[PDB]
Amino acid sequence: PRSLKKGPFIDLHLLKKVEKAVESGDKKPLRTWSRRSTIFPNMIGLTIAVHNGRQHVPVFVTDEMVGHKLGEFAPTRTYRGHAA
Amino acid sequence: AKQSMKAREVKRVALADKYFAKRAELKAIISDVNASDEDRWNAVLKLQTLPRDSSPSRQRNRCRQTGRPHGFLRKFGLSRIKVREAAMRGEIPGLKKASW
Amino acid sequence: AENQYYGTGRRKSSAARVFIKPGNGKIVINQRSLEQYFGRETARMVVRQPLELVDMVEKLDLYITVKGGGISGQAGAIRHGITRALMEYDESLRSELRKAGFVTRDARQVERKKVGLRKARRRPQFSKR
Amino acid sequence: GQKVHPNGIRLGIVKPWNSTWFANTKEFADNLDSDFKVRQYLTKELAKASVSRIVIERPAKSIRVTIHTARPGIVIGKKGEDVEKLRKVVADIAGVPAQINIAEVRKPELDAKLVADSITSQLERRVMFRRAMKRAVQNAMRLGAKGIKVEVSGRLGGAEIARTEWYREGRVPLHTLRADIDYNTSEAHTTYGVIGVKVWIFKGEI
Amino acid sequence: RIRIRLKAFDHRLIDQATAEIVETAKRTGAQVRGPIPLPTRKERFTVLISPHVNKDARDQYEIRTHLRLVDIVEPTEKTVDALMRLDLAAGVDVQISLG
Amino acid sequence: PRRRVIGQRKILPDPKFGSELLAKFVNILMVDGKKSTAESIVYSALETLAQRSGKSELEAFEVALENVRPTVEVKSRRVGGSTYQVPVEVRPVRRNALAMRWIVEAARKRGDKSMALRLANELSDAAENKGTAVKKREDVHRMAEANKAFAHY
RNA sequence: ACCUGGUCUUGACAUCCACGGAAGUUUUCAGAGAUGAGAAUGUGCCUUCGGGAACCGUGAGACAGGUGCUGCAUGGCUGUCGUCAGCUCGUGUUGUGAAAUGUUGGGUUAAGUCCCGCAACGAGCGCAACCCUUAUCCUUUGUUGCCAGCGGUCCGGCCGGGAACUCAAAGGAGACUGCCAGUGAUAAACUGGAGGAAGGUGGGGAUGACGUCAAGUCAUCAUGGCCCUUACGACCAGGGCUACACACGUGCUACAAUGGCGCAUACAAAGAGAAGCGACCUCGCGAGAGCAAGCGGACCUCAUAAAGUGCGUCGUAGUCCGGAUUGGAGUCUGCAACUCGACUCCAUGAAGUCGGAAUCGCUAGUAAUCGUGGAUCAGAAUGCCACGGUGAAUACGUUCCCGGGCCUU
Ligand SMILES: [K+]
Ligand SMILES: [K+]
Ligand SMILES: [K+]
Ligand SMILES: [K+]
Ligand SMILES: [K+]
Ligand SMILES: [K+]
Ligand SMILES: [K+]
Ligand SMILES: [K+]
Ligand SMILES: [K+]
Ligand SMILES: [K+]
Ligand SMILES: [Mg+2]
Ligand SMILES: [Mg+2]
Ligand SMILES: [Mg+2]
Ligand SMILES: [Mg+2]
Ligand SMILES: [Mg+2]
Ligand SMILES: [Mg+2]
Ligand SMILES: [Mg+2]
Ligand SMILES: [Mg+2]
Ligand SMILES: [Mg+2]
Ligand SMILES: [Mg+2]
Ligand SMILES: [Mg+2]
Ligand SMILES: [Mg+2]
Ligand SMILES: [Mg+2]
Ligand SMILES: [Mg+2]
Ligand SMILES: [Mg+2]
Ligand SMILES: [Mg+2]
Ligand SMILES: [Mg+2]
Ligand SMILES: [Mg+2]
Repeated sequence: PRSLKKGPFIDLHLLKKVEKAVESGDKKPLRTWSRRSTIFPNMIGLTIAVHNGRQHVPVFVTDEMVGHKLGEFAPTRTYRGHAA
Repeated sequence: AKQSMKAREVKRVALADKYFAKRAELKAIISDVNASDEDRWNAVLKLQTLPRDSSPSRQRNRCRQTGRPHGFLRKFGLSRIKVREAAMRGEIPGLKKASW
Repeated sequence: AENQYYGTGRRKSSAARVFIKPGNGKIVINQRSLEQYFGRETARMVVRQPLELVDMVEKLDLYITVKGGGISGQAGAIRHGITRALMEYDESLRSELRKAGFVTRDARQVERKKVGLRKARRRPQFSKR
Repeated sequence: GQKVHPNGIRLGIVKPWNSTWFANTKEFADNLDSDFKVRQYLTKELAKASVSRIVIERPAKSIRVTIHTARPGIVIGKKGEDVEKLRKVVADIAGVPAQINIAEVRKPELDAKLVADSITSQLERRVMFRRAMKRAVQNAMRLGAKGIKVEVSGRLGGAEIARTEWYREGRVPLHTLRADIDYNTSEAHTTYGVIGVKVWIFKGEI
Repeated sequence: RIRIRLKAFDHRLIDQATAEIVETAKRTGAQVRGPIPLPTRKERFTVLISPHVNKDARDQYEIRTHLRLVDIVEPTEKTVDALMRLDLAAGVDVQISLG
Repeated sequence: PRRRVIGQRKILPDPKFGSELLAKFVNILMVDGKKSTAESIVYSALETLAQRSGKSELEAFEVALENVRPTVEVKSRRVGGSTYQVPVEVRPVRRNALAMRWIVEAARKRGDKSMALRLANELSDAAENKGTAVKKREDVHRMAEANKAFAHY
């Protein structure tokens, strides 16, 4: 994964969005296309709608999601089995 | 290749040339071992602000006569087909059919 | 039998320079003894063969430098160079050396790899359908 | 089956290169691209000048272009005006000082590129392809070639089914490496599509 | 002492250049060591000859770069200036070193 | 082949004894071109055989070869009708080649600790007319005897 | 080049006309970006200082644009029978004619190769040769390459030297059934022998006849015709091309003792390198990091070859075989390793104990086995192309299987 000496990566626009959302009582979902951003210990509690390719799925950020990327909670491929 | 596809490459080359040093010093700051823990963060955030097309890794070598993105050769700047045509016409100095 | 006699031997990618002079039977190869350099009994026999054939093993001193190739190639090149040095020393041994087959330079080299083949001749596995 | 290129197979034996300069990998591709652009411009400009070969040399920080032509007067113009204009444009394209030399192709009927271009122009003018090829072969044989072969492929005469037709006289020993074989091709863009022409001319063994 | 390094794609051209260099160097008093034939470089290329598929149908080409070394030991003043104006033929790369 | 243009290739004699016979045996035993490994295995097995018996290495090897060598084999011959297994005499070179190949295969099939030990045990069994490659010679001779009636095709 | 969403319409890429403007640099906001709204700084260069002439923006309209369809409209390029020894023409002659002859026949050859015969006489494309490379020798040159005789020496060609040798690369010689014997139709030719590094095409490569499959490619390119034009054109972000009950092809690694593991210790060839190869030293178990020589290279770096050999151990076990899978912790490239990179460390330790019917490659430095390099390339090979090391078995023969050549029916 990303080198420790460089620190976890986060998109600047998403960082600004979470900064503007945490200080306020804004509980509206934060729509984003940035699946590459690491989940930081500053936005636990609000819902982020991560793009999966064709829509934004809402993930409720908890403590256990810290260190993962936003895309890990937005699957991109639809599968239901063969002849099932 | 398409005209738009060739224009994309020329634009990418221009952007990389324009933002060359402004990327190099930011990367040096980020990779600096003895740098602080907040100027590194600022440099990392600033590197994303530059247009993506300014990174040299976005460039794809293309045939300089057709635009073909596959089968490129750096020594001649052309795809394999055009290299063969020029070689047979005798337009590539010193290049002949090899056998050993 | 008063001055140094020289021979060149070649085998695969090995080239050997052999200097011969009257002596008692000491052999040096790349500033090492024969047993120190060639740990293979086959290589030792190949090196010794012309001397055993001509019955002059302990009448000469051998100074040899070799480069390139591997153990067997270097041993064969040494044998060829020793044969040429003996021929330069005495010209009456040419018939017996040729009868033994040491005068001939072995020209077998590694066949080049070719397009469409895994090796010089091994083709990829074929299937009708 | 497919045949090797007659010029390419002889490039180091009896035939010379069309570009004679040395370069490292740093500027090899740039030199190739500039040569391509120069040849493109010259071929487009001197379309009616019967240009057979464009040789490019780079002695030192300069470009020297030799144009083999059958109409040197048309190439040069009045007191070198046209050749001076071409020199200016070539220097502008190459980015280095340019020097243009004119070489005389006597007997254009014995030059493969010129013969192919003549046949192509006739085809675009809607001359009978059979007549064109027969005339070319007869002219070369009369001028004294040891052999010639002409091949025309495509929708000949506007036919729906394309085909290939060739004529040969004398000997054209394509398997003899030391044979002087001048080979060249051309294309005609008729209302029914593209017709390809290939010309081999044999001039004796060296 | 000065070093002359000659690169060429044509060994006949490089031989002509070396011969004229050694002639114009020996005529002007200074002596010359060589010329020395350095190992030829053989760059190889393999290309697919069909526009589509047929992976086993290829053309193999090569470029041979020939290399020559010329030693001029004890160069005189009339020797030094009699070199750059020689204007060797095109297709020969010349590198001058002050060794 | 069709053209009958195949000569013969000289083989260097083995180091310890100078026997092309043993050199061919080493060649047959060798895998992947590891001739030194094959030679070491053969030498260890031969020394074990020599210390087991009272004869020299070459004499014991010759006894084993004499016990394993076949004389008549069966080869297929297709004529108008059906194919018959015709018995044919084996030339001496093929006798030696078959004996060596059968001995090596039997030793490889054995299940002792080391390959040298397996080869020594196989050679001793061959000298005493027991075990595999001896059963193989017997099977070949039995097939030839059963098809002796076809020894004119 | 595909999908979802957000956007543009003379337009991302050209020419022409009108207008405003040097082009450019430095920042702010919104968006997620495309983009929009701004905010400062410069305003240069010929100039008869009438104008321009670069480069931008806007305005229309001739147009641009299409990896859209037709490879069954095409050029060019390629596969294939097949590197098989064939395929033809002129004139003559035969036949009412399609056609035949030549090109068939006796021999011989790898060869329609050659000789003899012959209503054929000649010629062309193919065969062979001319080309590259490899095996031997000679001459020239001798650094960055070499060290035989010398002199020193820190024992390192290290230094003074030497031009002998290996070698580097230019020019030559050499192999031609040339000589001998036998056979053969007083032939072609074959069999054997001498000399030689090489003997009969010395080994390998390049080289692909007339044609065949309406074979492949309109997505390298070009092109006839057809089709779209506020959209099948253009820009952007995210996703997909990496899916997964299954089936096939091509490979890699194994199932072990001719082996695994530990220590020690030899012997290659070929190649690449400047936004590059990157030494030494230090740090880290390691992937790597910091500092920093040298090298556009016979000089420096990549870069320790491995198999091999010596010693020790394991003792036939699903094992000290095998290393798939998974958890945790990291490194590097890159705006960015979630989908979806490579590599490292610790732990985990699957199937697999030689594989049914069937099926593939290989005739010698080959197969097998062992490492090394290169193109592509920021990173990303078990693929591809190339290089050496070790190094076999077997070929009695042409009845049978597959493909092919010649004559005849
Ligand atoms: K086609
Ligand atoms: K009749
Ligand atoms: K006729
Ligand atoms: K089309
Ligand atoms: K993707
Ligand atoms: K694989
Ligand atoms: K498989
Ligand atoms: K285990
Ligand atoms: K990834
Ligand atoms: K028939
Ligand atoms: Mg286009
Ligand atoms: Mg890329
Ligand atoms: Mg190999
Ligand atoms: Mg296939
Ligand atoms: Mg087709
Ligand atoms: Mg015929
Ligand atoms: Mg006929
Ligand atoms: Mg012929
Ligand atoms: Mg006849
Ligand atoms: Mg040929
Ligand atoms: Mg078709
Ligand atoms: Mg198709
Ligand atoms: Mg995209
Ligand atoms: Mg795919
Ligand atoms: Mg293990
Ligand atoms: Mg064969
Ligand atoms: Mg790479
Ligand atoms: Mg025949």
